[PDB]
Amino acid sequence: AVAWLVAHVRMLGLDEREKSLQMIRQLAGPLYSENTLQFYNERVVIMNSILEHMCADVLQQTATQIKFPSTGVDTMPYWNLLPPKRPIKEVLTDIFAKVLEKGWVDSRSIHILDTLLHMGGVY
Amino acid sequence: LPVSKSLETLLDHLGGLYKFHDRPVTYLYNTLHYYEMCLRNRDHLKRKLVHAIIGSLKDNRPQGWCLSDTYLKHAMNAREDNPWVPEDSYYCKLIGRLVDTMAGKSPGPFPNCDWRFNEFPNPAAHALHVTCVELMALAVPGKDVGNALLNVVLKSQPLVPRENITAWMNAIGLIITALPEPYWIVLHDRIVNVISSSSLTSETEWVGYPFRLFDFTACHQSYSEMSCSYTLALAHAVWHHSSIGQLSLIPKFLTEALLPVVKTEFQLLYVYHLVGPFLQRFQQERTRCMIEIGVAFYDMLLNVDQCSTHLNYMDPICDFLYHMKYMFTGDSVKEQVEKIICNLKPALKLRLRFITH
Amino acid sequence: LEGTMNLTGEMQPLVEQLMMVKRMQHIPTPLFVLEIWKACFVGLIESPEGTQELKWTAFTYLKIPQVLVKLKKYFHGEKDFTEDVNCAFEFLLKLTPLLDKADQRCNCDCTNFLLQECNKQGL
Repeated sequence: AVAWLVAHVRMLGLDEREKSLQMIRQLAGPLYSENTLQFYNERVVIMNSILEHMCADVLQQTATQIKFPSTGVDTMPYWNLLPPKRPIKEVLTDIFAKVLEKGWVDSRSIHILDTLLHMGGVY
Repeated sequence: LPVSKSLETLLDHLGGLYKFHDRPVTYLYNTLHYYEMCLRNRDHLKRKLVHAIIGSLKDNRPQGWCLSDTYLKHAMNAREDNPWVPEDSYYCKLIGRLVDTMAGKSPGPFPNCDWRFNEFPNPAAHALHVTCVELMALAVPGKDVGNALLNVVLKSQPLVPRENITAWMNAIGLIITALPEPYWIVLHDRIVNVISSSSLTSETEWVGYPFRLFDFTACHQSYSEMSCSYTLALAHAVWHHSSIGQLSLIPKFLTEALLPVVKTEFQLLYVYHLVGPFLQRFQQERTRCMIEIGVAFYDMLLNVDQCSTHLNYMDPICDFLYHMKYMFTGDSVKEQVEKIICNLKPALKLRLRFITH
Repeated sequence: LEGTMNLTGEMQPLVEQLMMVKRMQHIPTPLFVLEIWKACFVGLIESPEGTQELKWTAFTYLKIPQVLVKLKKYFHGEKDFTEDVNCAFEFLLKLTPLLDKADQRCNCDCTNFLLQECNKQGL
């Protein structure tokens, strides 16, 4: 799944025929029909689903909505959280003008700072 | 009272006539103002009259009042037992009903029929009669209702948020200002008994630095959320929204209660942060109490100067008093302060030398 | 930053940085310890939502080996963390509503804080 998410992010995939197979692969449909003794038919499956959902996040954004393979309590908390069509000079507008008053570094905003740093340029 | 039993059943007969107009807020405010010190005789019978005064509220059909349904559920059986367990959460929800009248679904189920008589030039009167009658049947109101209401901020609850804390303070100030005298009389005791004397003086702390601690909005971070700053912010909000006539109690309050409860200097700084900004509100029309508050500040200054080792945080105090005399009073407190300033220390004397003009 | 971005690297890089910022600033041991404890407690409250709190608690209980190594190395023979740590705890225990909200977040952190305090009795 990871290797071919990597392959899809490189190829065009305009037909999106690979996504129809990736969704079936990540699908939790088979409830261990074959008597495959594993002792963790649910736990290992949930682990595999939440592990696959950790990757293939940026990819599913470059295409149709995600098939929701994880099915967990809460998704990944840390992400881009960057507006679709907005200039990068938003630190002065929202982030820094707030941290100048909100003087505890706003632990949620530090990820925004790192993302802006490695998305723009140190200069 | 005893003829009060005459209309206890009369309200059951002509209770339908009140389907036209309804102003029981003033009818109750004019009743619990100064009678509350002896209102127990009326409240032991209000144990029954809660179902009589509720005749005006029951003689309607808007189907927009929501928490009134919970109040009915708790007051239609065991009139002294049901609303008493979830008191904190009940007060939190009751004042949330008003604080959400600015951002949430405000023009929804509450206002209707026909938006020009919907009691929405001001919606605060909705949660006044409830607070009154819900406990008027008991001997509790007067001291415990207002204190428990104030106790929703400093005694934080999972149902109270942390973002619009200033909006919630505004809601508290708007609810409390309209209740009669005994309800909002809590603020004075809540200040004196606890805040100025919790320990705050001997155990002062390495916290010592006053100016960052007293002023609110220091609770921008989760830090600096000291319980004394909460009371200062709440007193600010209350004195602000109530800045019409209930401010006439502050001069007697200061010159009678605050004198033998102050020995150190940051207590004087707390009194300053309490009664500083409202000096202009006083000077607007209440030009009398200005000189009383001024001489009270001078007397507290003398009281701390006579009992202190070193006066370190007094440098801003000097210019504070300077501008307070310069832009508020003028030369009216001069005859009263000439014989008061002289008993100070040589440092404070050299500082305030220019007051003699 | 040292808590959110990274978790490893504890030889003494954070110790060196804390020392360096301690030299060129107001450096009372009480204020320094209150600052580290306030940054330790402001996390785990507003930052995490799901599985991040399980890392925030591990960071709060990795912080005390750091301050222990700091006490062993940085300070020597001048208020050897007997008086200043107590003064900072009193400097911290004064702010009750912060600790109240901290216990309210975990919903069981009152006794957990009681144990973490006697856990810090290693120093």
